[PDB]
Amino acid sequence: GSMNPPPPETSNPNKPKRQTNQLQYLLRVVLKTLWKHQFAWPFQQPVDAVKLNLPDYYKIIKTPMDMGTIKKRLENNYYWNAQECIQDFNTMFTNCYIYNKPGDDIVLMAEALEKLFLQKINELPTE
Ligand SMILES: CN1CC[C@H](C(=O)NC2CCCCC2)C[C@H](Cn2cc3c(=O)n(C)cc(-c4ccn(C)n4)c3n2)C1
Repeated sequence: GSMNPPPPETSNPNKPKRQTNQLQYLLRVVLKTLWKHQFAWPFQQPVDAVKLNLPDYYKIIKTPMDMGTIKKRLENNYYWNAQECIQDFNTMFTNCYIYNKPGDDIVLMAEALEKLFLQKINELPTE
């Protein structure tokens, strides 16, 4: 079985970064709400394809993303803008929908979290 890839970076000294009120909202409200949700745990860390015995995961998913990575990127001030962070959440959900089958429990958990995510993003503050 294949090894896991290196996880997505959560810091980079050469990548410019900043604080915006929208990024602060993403950490304090959006990530907090999803992180603490009962369906969060499959998404709280990179997929461990070795432990989960999913030898095809990283053959199929070439742009992995997870909320552990997002949480660290927010905490570490990795992002320049909110759109980068929203793209990471979209990538996470999309990967789940591509890899898994439409009836699977993981897909129903992703759908519930995505509905909550889209509600909280519609409330993003100006700036
Ligand atoms: C053949 N099967 C069918 C459906 C299975 C399914 O729906 N399992 C869920 C897992 C969550 C709890 C309820 C049951 C999933 C299999 C593989 N799989 C895909 C995954 C996925 O995309 N992510 C993001 C995370 C996990 C995962 C599972 C456990 N952790 C820590 N992370 C994961 N596992 C594939």
